[PDB]
Amino acid sequence: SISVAVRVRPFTEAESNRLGLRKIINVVDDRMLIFDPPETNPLTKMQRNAEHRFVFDRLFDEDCTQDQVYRNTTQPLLDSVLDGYNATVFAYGATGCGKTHTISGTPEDPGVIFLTMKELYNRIEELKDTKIIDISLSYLEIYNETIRDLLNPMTQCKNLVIREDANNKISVSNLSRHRPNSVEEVMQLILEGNKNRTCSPTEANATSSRSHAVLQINVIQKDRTGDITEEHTFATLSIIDLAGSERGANINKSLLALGNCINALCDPRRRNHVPYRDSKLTRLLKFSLGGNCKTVMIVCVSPSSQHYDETLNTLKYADRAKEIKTKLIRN
Ligand SMILES: Nc1ncnc2c1ncn2[C@@H]1O[C@H](COP(=O)(O)OP(=O)(O)O)[C@@H](O)[C@H]1O
Ligand SMILES: [Mg+2]
Repeated sequence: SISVAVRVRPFTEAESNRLGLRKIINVVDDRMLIFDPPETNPLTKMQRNAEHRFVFDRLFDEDCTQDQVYRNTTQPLLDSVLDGYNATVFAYGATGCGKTHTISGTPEDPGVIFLTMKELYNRIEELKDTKIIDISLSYLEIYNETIRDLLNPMTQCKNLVIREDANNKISVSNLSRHRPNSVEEVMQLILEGNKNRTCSPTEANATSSRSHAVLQINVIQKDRTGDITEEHTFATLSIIDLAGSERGANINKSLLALGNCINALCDPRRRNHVPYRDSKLTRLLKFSLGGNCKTVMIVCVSPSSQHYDETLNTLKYADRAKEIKTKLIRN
């Protein structure tokens, strides 16, 4: 049960000033776009006579708002999370296409993490009469199959081990957890943590395109009007700003393994043989992908014709997150 959305980042000012470029995607409606689309002036098309069609669960064009992306991706998940089920939201795509803008955003235009925390704080506050709710978050990096605490950068990578604990809960040893008293501090914590991500080998103040950033929100709740019990619910909402998708084995082991696991989940014959074990990222999300965990991937693409190749790749990647139409072969 994997949901795929596409978000086309807007042009920059120079990009729009060179329109030599041309818009390589036409967002027809809320569910279908056209890649490499035909030429929109009837006369000009007639002169040219002298494309790929894509349907996804939800489309966001250059001018969509952060609130529009949030309400149509992760807000519908919150109920699951408060009912005790895990939920997961990815930002996939090539570097420069708006992954970090969508997940983290800016203090002026906050992204999915921020708005998720805002709505969750409100929800906690409304159901305070009947529920005891503990809300906490952590924010880690997977780079070159090494785990770093983006909110406690002084803990040694070897001390951050993925543990499958009791029940069916994946955890990370010695990973710090934080209870921001407010939304302002949620954003502060996002920004500091992003500042802690691995630098690009090239220039500076440049997060490496190979950095996975995994935010995790742990929601635990318990009945307040019953008697003293051990019944609780405990769910994890994972919001991931993935490494860049553009073209040692451990550099992009996690990205490739996420791809392979999505393949397996979309194929009914191998959906029970998902290779979560093949990387840090997929191991961390062993109980945070399959049908059980509501999973939505936000594919982020560039409208610029300059990015034809990568964008097409990305779209085709999104296109193969669709369930395979198998046949019930007999004998
Ligand atoms: N929807 C958007 N609206 C305005 N600016 C955007 C949008 N998406 C991306 N940007 C800008 O484009 C640049 C690249 O975005 P970023 O999120 O860093 O891409 P990625 O994280 O995929 O490398 C950033 O400076 C960001 O501010
Ligand atoms: Mg980024």
